[PDB]
Amino acid sequence: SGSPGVEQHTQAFLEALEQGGGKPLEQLSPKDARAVLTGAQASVKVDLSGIEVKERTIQANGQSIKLQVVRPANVKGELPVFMFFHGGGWVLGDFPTHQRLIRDLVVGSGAVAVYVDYTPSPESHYPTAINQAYAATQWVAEHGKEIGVDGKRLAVAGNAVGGNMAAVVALKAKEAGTPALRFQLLLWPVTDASFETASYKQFADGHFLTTGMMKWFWDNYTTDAKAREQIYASPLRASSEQLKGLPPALVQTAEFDVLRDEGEAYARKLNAAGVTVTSVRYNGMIHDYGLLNPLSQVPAVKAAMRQAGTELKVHLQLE
Amino acid sequence: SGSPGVEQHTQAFLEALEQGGGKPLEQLSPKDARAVLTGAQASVKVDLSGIEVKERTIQANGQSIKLQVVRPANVKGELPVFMFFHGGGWVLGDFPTHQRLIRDLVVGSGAVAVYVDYTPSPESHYPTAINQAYAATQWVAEHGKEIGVDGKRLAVAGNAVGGNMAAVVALKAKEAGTPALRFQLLLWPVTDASFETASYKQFADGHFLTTGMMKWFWDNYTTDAKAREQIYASPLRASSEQLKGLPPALVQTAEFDVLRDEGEAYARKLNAAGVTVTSVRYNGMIHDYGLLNPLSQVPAVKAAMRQAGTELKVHLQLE
Ligand SMILES: CC(=O)O[C@H](C(=O)O)c1ccccc1Cl
Ligand SMILES: CC(=O)O[C@H](C(=O)O)c1ccccc1Cl
Repeated sequence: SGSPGVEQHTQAFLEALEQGGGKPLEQLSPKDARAVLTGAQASVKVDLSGIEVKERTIQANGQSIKLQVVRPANVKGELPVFMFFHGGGWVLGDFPTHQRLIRDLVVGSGAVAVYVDYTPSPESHYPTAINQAYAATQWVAEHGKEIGVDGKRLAVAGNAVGGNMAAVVALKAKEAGTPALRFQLLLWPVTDASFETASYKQFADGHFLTTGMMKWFWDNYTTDAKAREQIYASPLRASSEQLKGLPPALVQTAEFDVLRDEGEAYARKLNAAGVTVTSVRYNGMIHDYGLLNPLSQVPAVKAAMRQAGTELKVHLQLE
Repeated sequence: SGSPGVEQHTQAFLEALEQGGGKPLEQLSPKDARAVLTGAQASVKVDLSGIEVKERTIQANGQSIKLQVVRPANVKGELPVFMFFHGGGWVLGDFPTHQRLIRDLVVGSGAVAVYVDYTPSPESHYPTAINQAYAATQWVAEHGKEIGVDGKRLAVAGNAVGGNMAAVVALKAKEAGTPALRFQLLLWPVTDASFETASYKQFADGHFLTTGMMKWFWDNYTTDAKAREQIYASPLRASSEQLKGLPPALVQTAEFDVLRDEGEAYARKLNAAGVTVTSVRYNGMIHDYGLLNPLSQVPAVKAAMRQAGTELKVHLQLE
């Protein structure tokens, strides 16, 4: 349960987890694992005011894809938009678990969020989810008026594997020459299918997200080692040339996160490629500080969320 | 803005509405009218904790029908269930606007809610919505295991026209001989397409729900006068014999509601037919006190909601 330097409320949260333990998450069935995140997010009162949510199914990727469009309440007009990709190791997560996080970004930015309901793992494996995610991003750019947004002012955002997804959709958009993205918001992202960074070693345990979880997560995503080496799986492996021309990025990392180092390394690589990057480490924080509803009123977390919303606003303004 | 006897917070709410007025709701387009309720429900922080929500589409009424299944968080097993039908004059309403109300009943009862996404008016007219509502009720009884409920322990619930819907689904279930319903929860229900009760005269104006709204609501539902005279439209017109054998009812009405009298009259008719009825008038309250999120922390409203949840629990227990 925690290290020295962990923010006090976070550290109380970690101690409570260890008290009355439970099996490691990765010993559970996907169904049961999913129930854990659902339960935890439901366990606490949180503010969801100021938004309006409507479902929309689209036809893209030769497929039906469900969207949750989340819009600032009582605002008329074609608003700018950001795609939102949820985290959860590809096994876990959905819209309701992530709804508070999304609410915060939407109300903070004044922009519309389009949550993409991508297929989980291991129901599907790489690269189904990211193809869905890219397809939906293309759809919003081209048909955004159908959901009251300006598809020409378009960002991608997400936490954890969702941050992986956002980084990869921006790579697929570069690669494909479309659509134009204003911004990429990478919240404590997964960027590499390797497990040997200093932060992976330091925080393997006792900080909610564990090394054991991460490896189980990737295994459910794909066991194909050649898949894992592709930049659309591990974007940290991309070269300068491949990174060149990517949209401006805000990268937030957590001090006590196994993903910390690979997140800050990717920010470094983007920078070396001439991409505009702001890389900020939130000290005292664990993985998913901005996601976990019990931590949603922690002052540091509120400050991170005000930043993430503001920086979205900044990049989504009229030309 | 209000009468003497209106509860203080409610009366403050009414004064704020009149200040910086706006057109009557019934001068708006359905789309715009819908936006008003959506905006108002989003305008305030409310507690949505303790539930888990999942969407499920079914095939019934020769149709695809969307359900939102709302379940007490972290409870394993086949739970009892109540259908939930939202209000909004058939023109307005949906799941998110009603989600807090539903959350309260779910967490209070320990039972699962099945919200039925029936087709609005005037997109559709009577009796499309109630046929959907009945169909979905039959579906849950027969296939409830598919969504983790015991369909044999099944109630209907709703507010306003949703209360109309619940009363009518119980009549359609009687009529059809199926399914078995444990209970009917009628929250300030619409029961008659007439507009001459004392409460309609007394509170025509200045208490949020107006006579002008109610008549516009019914017109959008159906202008067919012979439809309006059917017991599946105006269940107050039903006879003792038709009412005989209906499930136990809790009816809550609001003192300052145009629907008050027809709601308490229907309770009376049920009683005269030998049906078990509890009829309770919440004094100081306007129409939809239990729905409107700005009123959700008013002590009287909390007491009404604790009652509605408890009485659901009472009727949904194992034999
Ligand atoms: C043009 C705008 O997007 O404003 C941003 C900002 O103010 O940080 C920005 C983004 C990329 C490069 C420079 C700057 Cl200044
Ligand atoms: C059997 C049960 O549903 O308990 C109810 C209650 O306690 O009010 C009830 C319902 C109908 C008739 C009598 C009673 Cl007692």
